Amino acid sequence: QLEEVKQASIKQIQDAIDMEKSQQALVQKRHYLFDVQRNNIAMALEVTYRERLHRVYR
Amino acid sequence: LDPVQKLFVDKIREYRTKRQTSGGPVDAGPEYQQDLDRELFKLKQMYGKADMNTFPNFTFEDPKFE
Repeated sequence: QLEEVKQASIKQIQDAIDMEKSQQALVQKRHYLFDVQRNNIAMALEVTYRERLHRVYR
Repeated sequence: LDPVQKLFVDKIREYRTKRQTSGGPVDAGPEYQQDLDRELFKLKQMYGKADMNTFPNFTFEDPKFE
C-alpha cells in the first residue's frame, strides 16, 4: 500500500517545483539581461565624453 | 656704490642702448639667428611638428560591442 502513495506524493510536487523554477528563472535573467545590455553600451559613451574634455584640453 | 651701479647703469644704459637699438642678432651680429632658426625648430620638436599655431580639432569615436 504505502509504496504507491509516496510515489505519487513525490511526483506531484516535483512537477510544481520544476516548472515554477523554470518560469521564475527566465523572467529574472532576462529582465536582468535587459539592463546589462544597457550598461554595456552606455559605459562606452561616458568614457568618450570624459576623454574628449581631457583630449582637447591637452 | 654707483661705480658698481654705474656698471649696473653701464650695462643698463645698454639695456636701453641695445634695447632701443634692437637686440637679437642685432647689436650683436648674425650669430643669434643662425642658432635661432634651429633652436625654435627644436621647440617644434619639443611639441612635435603638430602645428603649435593651428587650433586643434578633436576625436569623435566609438569602442566596440555586440
